Amino acid sequence: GAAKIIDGKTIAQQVRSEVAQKVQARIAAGLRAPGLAVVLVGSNIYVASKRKACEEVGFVSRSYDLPETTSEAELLELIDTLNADNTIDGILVQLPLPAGIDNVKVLERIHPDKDVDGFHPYNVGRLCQRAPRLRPCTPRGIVTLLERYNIDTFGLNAVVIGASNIVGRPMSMELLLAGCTTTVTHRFTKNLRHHVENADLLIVAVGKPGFIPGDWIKEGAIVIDVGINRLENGKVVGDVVFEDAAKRASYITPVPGGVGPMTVATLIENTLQACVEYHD
Amino acid sequence: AAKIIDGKTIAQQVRSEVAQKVQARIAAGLRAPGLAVVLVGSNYVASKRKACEEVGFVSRSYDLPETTSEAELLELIDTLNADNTIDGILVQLPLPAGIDNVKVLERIHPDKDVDGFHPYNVGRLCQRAPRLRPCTPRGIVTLLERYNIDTFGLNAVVIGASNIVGRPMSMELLLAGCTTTVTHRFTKNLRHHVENADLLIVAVGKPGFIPGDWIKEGAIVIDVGINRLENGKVVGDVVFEDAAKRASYITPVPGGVGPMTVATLIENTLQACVEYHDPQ
Ligand SMILES: CO[C@H](CC(=O)O)[C@@H](C)C(=O)[C@H](C)/C=C(\C)[C@H]1OC(=O)[C@H](O)[C@H](O)/C=C/[C@H](C)CCC[C@@H]1C
Ligand SMILES: CO[C@H](CC(=O)O)[C@@H](C)C(=O)[C@H](C)/C=C(\C)[C@H]1OC(=O)[C@H](O)[C@H](O)/C=C/[C@H](C)CCC[C@@H]1C
Repeated sequence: GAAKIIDGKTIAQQVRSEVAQKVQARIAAGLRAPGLAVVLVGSNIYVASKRKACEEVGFVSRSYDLPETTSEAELLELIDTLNADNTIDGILVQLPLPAGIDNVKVLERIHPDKDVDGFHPYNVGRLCQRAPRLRPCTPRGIVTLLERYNIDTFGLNAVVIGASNIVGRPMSMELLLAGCTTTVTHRFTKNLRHHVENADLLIVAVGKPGFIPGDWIKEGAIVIDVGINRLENGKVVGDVVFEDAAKRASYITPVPGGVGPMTVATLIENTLQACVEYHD
Repeated sequence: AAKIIDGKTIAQQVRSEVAQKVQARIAAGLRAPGLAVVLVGSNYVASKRKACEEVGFVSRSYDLPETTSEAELLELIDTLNADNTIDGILVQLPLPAGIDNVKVLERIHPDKDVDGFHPYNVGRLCQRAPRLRPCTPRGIVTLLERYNIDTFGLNAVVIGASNIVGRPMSMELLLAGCTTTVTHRFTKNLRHHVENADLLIVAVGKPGFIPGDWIKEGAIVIDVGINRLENGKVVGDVVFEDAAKRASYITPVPGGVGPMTVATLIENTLQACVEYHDPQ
């Protein structure tokens, strides 16, 4: 078999172009460009690479560089200022933060209307309750892929491998919203293979190179590989053995060039959504 | 033959434990927990209030005319949010047609949302960091705990994906280490899922929806249905006699999950008081 590619790099480019078109239309109408604020505390690519994508679509981005000595109170005051700044549509806080600072308290201080990452508990809870606002970036990008390839999700037996807050858990609530039967597996799952073998739609998010063998994949399955595993040679591979899974799957995301670009594109979509729906 | 999960008895023990904790607060000179219930118009309230009096809580009922505007209602929630003697706020639905349900319910501070359905609280549970939790799913977890049922590694299947039960139930189960499948109206071949379920939670509101002979031998069956029949009886979503020939444990109806829903509301109100409002 020869599974079709889910070309996330191309889809992400189409999404960014659509956003750029809407931004250019706002400017022509006399409206401001969407604005993104990134908060960096102390010091420790992805942020750089993201700003390039924001430049492409016509966003304005601003980056705060705070010293390591910054207190939790100062940081919370900054989020208050950005929350109140009408030119800011999205706030991103890069982790890790200095020790002694409560990560949760800082991230939850972001107003959910500017949480373009989609991981404020209010936004997660809204998605769970079938009334989404700003959505978790990576699971929403995956649903966008299925839509752009015209994959009917209703009644698909979907299996999510990994139950992380960043992917697995919100992924199951997106998939339920899309009408899939959803199974979430994790380290306590016994007979992982049995679940995988019955999956019409497999979302793999364990962060282990080549963890899922092609042998396990249902014939005709749709395979979404969220893994981005840095090998020592500097290159990146997914959680799925591409060459073996492509013998059985109907569609498969490569790595690189699959979910990664869609995570960035969804962050960009969320920022335009925050701008157009919540602040203008 | 299946053993009974006697939720009526468990609920009474949970209530007795709350009541004795309140006794100890009084002996130490601390205030009793307080619950406010807001009703707008006319249309289970008496039974929940009943249960609050049994455990020595303060209770407060606001009975407002159908002429109440949205602005007045929001002002009341603000007042209750700021009242240090109130640990829980319940707003009864439905509200008059002219009033925005969502804005009113989301105005409740999450640490007084003892029903557990503010999106912030649902989102916190989704993120493995629960605060006040939805009452029916949390009551079901308590049932499994009190019967010493080890949940880690169990293949759990939820029948129904309602906001009030099925969806939050999957996040409670994931937190309890279950491999969790959520099925719903678009699920293909329910029998295949039910036959593999070590733990089956049925919450569709349809008497007899799951035939008893689908139940896996030795499964734990949790019946959340409360269906009033033509002959005056109250029945669950599972035919008890048929399921009881195969299950190791089964909740009856009535007397199973229903009492635990009320007891968990009580437990949540004590929790809000002890942990979030008047800690020691
Ligand atoms: C374009 O995708 C590249 C691959 C590929 O091409 O397939 C890809 C390599 C890339 O450079 C981009 C910019 C980056 C991302 C997708 C990273 O996610 C984040 O940055 C998220 O916004 C978030 O900030 C971070 C989450 C994790 C805790 C750690 C980072 C996860 C992930 C790699
Ligand atoms: C003691 O349980 C009785 C059964 C039995 O004994 O087995 C049981 C009959 C009983 O009287 C109690 C007071 C009531 C509940 C459990 C009701 O749920 C709610 O009120 C929850 O607070 C919440 O408000 C739910 C609302 C639903 C949309 C409709 C109500 C569903 C449900 C019956």
